[PDB]
Amino acid sequence: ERTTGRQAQISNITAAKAVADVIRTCLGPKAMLKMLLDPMGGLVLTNDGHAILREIDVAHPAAKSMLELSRTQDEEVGDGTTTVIILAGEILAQCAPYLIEKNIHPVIIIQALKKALTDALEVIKQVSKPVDVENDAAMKKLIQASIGTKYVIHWSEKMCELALDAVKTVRKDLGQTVEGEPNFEIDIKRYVRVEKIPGGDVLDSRVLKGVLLNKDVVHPKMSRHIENPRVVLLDCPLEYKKGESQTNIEIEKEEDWNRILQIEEEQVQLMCEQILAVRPTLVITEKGVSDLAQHYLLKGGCSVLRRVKKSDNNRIARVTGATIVNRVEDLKESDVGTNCGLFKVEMIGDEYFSFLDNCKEPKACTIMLRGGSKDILNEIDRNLQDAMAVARNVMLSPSLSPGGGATEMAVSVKLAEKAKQLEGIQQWPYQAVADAMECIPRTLIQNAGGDPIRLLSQLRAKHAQGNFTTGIDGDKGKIVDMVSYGIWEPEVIKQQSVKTAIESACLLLRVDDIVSGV
Amino acid sequence: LLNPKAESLRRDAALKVNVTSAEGLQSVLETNLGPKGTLKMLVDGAGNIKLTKDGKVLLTEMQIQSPTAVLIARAAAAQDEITGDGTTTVVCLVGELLRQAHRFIQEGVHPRIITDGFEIARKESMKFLDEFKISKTNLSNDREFLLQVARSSLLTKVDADLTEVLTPIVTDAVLSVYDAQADNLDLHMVEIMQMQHLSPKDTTFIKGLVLDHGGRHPDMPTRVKNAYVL
Amino acid sequence: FNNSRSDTLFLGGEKISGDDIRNQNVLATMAVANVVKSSLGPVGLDKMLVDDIGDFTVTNDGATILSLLDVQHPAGKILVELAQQQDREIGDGTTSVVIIASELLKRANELVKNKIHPTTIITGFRVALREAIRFINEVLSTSVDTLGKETLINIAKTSMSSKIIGADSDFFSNMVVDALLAVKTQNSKGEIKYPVKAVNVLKAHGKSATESLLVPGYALNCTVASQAMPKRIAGGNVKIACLDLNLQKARMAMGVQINIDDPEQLEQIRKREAGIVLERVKKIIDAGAQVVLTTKGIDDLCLKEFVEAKIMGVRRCKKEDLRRIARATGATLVSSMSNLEGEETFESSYLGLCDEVVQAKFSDDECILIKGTSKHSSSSIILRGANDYSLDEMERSLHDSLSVVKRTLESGNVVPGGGCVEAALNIYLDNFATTVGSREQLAIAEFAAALLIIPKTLAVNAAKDSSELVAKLRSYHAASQMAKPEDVKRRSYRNYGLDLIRGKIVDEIHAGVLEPTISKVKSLKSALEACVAILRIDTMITV
Repeated sequence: ERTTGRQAQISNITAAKAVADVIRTCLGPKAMLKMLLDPMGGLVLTNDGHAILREIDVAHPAAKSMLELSRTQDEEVGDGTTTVIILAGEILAQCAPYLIEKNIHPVIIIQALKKALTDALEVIKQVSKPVDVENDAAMKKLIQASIGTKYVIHWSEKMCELALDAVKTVRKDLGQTVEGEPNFEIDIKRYVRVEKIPGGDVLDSRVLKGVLLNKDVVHPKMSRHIENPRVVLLDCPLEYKKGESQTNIEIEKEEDWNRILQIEEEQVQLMCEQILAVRPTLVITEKGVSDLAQHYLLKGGCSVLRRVKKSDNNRIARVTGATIVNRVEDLKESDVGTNCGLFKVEMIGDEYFSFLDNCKEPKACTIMLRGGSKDILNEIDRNLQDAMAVARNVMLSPSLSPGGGATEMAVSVKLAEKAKQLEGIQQWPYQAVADAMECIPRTLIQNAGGDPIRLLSQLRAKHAQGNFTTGIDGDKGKIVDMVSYGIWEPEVIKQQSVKTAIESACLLLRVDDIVSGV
Repeated sequence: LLNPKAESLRRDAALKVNVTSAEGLQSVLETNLGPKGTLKMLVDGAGNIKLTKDGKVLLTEMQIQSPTAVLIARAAAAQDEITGDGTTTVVCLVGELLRQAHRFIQEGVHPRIITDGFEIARKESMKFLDEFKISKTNLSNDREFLLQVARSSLLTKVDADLTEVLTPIVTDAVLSVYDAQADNLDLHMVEIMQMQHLSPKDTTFIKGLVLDHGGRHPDMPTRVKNAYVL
Repeated sequence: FNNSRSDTLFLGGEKISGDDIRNQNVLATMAVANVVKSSLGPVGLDKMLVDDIGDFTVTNDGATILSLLDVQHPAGKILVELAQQQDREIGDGTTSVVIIASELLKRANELVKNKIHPTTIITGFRVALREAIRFINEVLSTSVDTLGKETLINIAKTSMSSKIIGADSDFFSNMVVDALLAVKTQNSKGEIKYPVKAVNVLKAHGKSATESLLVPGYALNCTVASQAMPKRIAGGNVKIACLDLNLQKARMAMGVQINIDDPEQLEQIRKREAGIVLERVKKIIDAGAQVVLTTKGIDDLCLKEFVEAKIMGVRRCKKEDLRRIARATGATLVSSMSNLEGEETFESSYLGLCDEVVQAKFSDDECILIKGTSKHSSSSIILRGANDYSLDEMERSLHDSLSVVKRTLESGNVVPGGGCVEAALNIYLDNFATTVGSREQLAIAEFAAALLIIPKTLAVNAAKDSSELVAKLRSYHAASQMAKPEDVKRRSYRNYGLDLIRGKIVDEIHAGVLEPTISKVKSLKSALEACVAILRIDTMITV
């Protein structure tokens, strides 16, 4: 109904702590399993942090916010799902003695958290190392990190190559004092479309540079490829021509139907002759194409494709060079398919394709996936998307952060030292983030099986006096250097993780009242 | 840390209920292991009785309440599509593995420590198997051995009296459909047909097919030495 | 605490009356007010609003919070309609209206327990209200304090503090104010208002951000059609012809093919197709249009005549920009020619009457600047910055800053906020009460005290100790209200308010914390009406 005041504050933190707890031990290379009992009587042991949070019901609005928080993380960065949820929850937990017991107003805690974010972001940069995002071999070594223990690891050279060509094609790699530095804008959601085609094997995957159509034509049997293509893009239909008047055709007598058909035959032929004037190899019409029109154009040795939306022709024109015109008499002799090796109409898996590839890159690509079964195709697609996500995450910024809990530990140590100079009421909740960051190196130790205090204490000493690239060995549980044990992660993951985690904590800390009603 | 209309086991209780459930399933199916094992009764709720020792039949036809034992039952039953046997063995091994692991977990051994140890033992166990096995003579004419194979399988399932009847039937039925030139075979070439009004000890091997519809005239031949078939 | 089973007034229903319903009236109106109390002020806190399905939203908007508030008790539904009237008439302040109304009702219940009849409470509250509005009329002022100092700078500097442009706010805050002050207009019959859209904003990457340009008139994002045209024309008096219709060689029809066989036809077609637009150029030149701005473009032959006549012809203009020039310069666009089937550019009606038009170089960019004209109320700013990416954000911030300052300026009469009105009325009305000596003296005193709920709530929401922030206000305002009634002054320092960020008392006039007077007058009046509506209900019957 309604919960107010400190009860709302405790409820928000309590629920957030619960959600973080659900998957607390699901982080790390040695993640534990979680038994989820389904209302329908089944159960799974999945350790997938996303599925675990998705498939668990929550009541408290604060818990629901954390569920949406993970969805936001997934859209922005291809990783960090569980890091955001765990860190966000721990920050709220660390703020709890300050919000309730010390009676520090939310506005003070939120302000302190915003400053802690600013400082944490700078530290993450300080501990980063550069990479050469122009050196393909260096990028392949990083991309494989997302491919390991996947089916397609045996073909990871192809999965990396496709990710490299796809991301670099859409990457805005620019710097100047006029437009500014795009910061390597990359869109692997729309401009690298992936399509699964039956047949072949993993290694047979290819990248297309152009437009691929799935629409069938009037004559499925067409020359295997066109070496000298010319494409017509025409809106006007090829049918009985009407004027600008409101005149309708009304035929009552059975003998008079021939008058309309005979007129249409002449008009359709004349339109088609105008199209054929430029000797096309493929004619595409946005409106309908009469039966007679299909024969007039086809018989000349030309493919005809009817009822193609403008949204397709606008893309076809960019890779064919054809002009989109309204009237049949507006077509130009320059409507050709030059600057292209060939157009291919090869059928794959008894399905018609039209490949409109050329020698140009219209800021986009399409990836053809091949395989002997749908299961193979799905594994290739899912595994390639991981390769593209990490390729984006790296090529978004030429920097990596040390993993194994190293980065999170470095932020804790540096925030703790910064706190010494932050005199005032904000000093108290400010520390809350420095302590919260430990939830990552602590979880790694807990999964390793060591003592969370004694091993963390050794780690803290290494960061206090030594280098910031010291972390936890996933397999041994020992404190090791991330130089020998690379475990490097794209910096964007650590930057977005601390950003979204603190922002979420600041939101829930702001809510002193939950009110029902419609 | 809990939402209404929900429950979780956070402390080591999650492990105790998982081991306990597995121990239950073990304590039932262990009694079906070996030629000297006992015979389980299944009641379908409609009053029909079916008796079996077969692990897969026991796990797939019996309902289980414990969600943890369900996972074991399904994973073990999957063996039917891989080996065709050993379902009871898996359940027995899983039970005792969890019993022994639990004894060590009580001492503070993290489940991961036991898990990694199991994986090391598994890899060495497969090496042992490869060196422990004996290579069979590649001749298919070795009826004496194939009888031993059928006998070992039948003695698990029947009363040992039907073994004397079924052993040569199983052996010859499979060898009969075994392709020449030491090729593979498809045991679906042997039809499994049931009939009533005769004792189980009368189970017999038929060289050809048996048809349901017969002749319907008193003067139909009773037996023909050789015939052409229209 | 409940009331039922009256077992009297033998009816098919319940009866609750007297102190019973009055206690419910207090609890209900407080329960509703508590919903919005915590969200008062820019430093307040938000809340989650949870629907009956399973979704929710988080907001601090008082209108949304109250609209989505599930109110069961009829006593609280009075506050719902109270808010609705405020939202429809004023559109803001609903949070403070509900808060005050509840405080008035609560204190009214105390007066009833003290043997003050509700009728005398209702009257006394209305007596305090009428005097309270008279007081506000002696506090409010028009847009002032722009000579030797400027308060709008604090407005603009604050509004941009969240945007990239704020880094140089000590410069750009002047660009916001100086620009907007230049585009005050009159609409019809002397409205004296600032347009909802004014101060055309361009961008350039030429120089550092602090070199952004303030143009006294409109900046047109175009250059001369031909580099042979003057960049400075007719400094004495220049006319701008803003047209939509093309000066591109005319096409007789899009759907007709022209087949020319007779040499005479060559003359007829060549002269006609060119004559249409060339004759229009003759009318443009004859009308004095030394600047010619055409949307649908100008042919090369037409441009040649414009170059020779030293006319700054421009082709491919944006129609929206021409509407701004036309309106600003007193002109209307030439979308067509008619006037009894003739042809003209309508000198002095469709031509702008301007002082001078130039083309300016912005260090690797160019545009056309119009300096002055008879009566326009126009201006433009050209922002500079690190790069186009920063220029986009800077432009977005300027648009925001202009809206914030405009809203303040739109209200011809403003009164300082931050508790100034409530604290000042508290002291003034407390003195008013002393002139009664009957019953209304108590109603006025409680009415006055009720207004302190606002500066009290603001202080609490700021995380500051209200016992000092509010008490200091009473001290500062008491000084002004002890001198005021004697009409003795040489310098009078009043309108002290809460600085809810730093936690101190400031002069709100110079700080820039202003609220429209129409908001304060109608908010205070509305709050009383709800209090009366609830206080008048001493019986509820449920059938």
